[PDB]
Amino acid sequence: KVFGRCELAAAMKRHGLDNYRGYSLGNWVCAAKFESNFNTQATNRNTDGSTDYGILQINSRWWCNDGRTPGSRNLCNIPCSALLSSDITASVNCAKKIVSDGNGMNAWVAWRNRCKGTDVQAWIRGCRL
Repeated sequence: KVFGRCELAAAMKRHGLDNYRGYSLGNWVCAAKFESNFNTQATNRNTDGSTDYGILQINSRWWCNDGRTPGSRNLCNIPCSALLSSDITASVNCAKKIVSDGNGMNAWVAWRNRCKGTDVQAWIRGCRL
């Protein structure tokens, strides 16, 4: 599924991401936009044998099990396939653990390169939240 911008904003706010750990909703929408362009089925294979899954491109080396990543850990206790669903619940819950893992949103490279320090409030424009 490909979310509309405000549609995703609403979904994320509904799952408690607005201001979570101090990160405004705009940050999450911006991260999602550049990580997967709002596509829940987005996948990116890495050169280390791991793969990034879903709307927030969660990595298989530590967060989910895709059964084909060496010395992988499954800290979010879920198959990576669950992160490709149209329902973002699984991705959001896992993301909440990731953002609290000692690096803030820096864990998402696209957020750091295209969102950090910008006027992220713009990503929420036109949304009736």
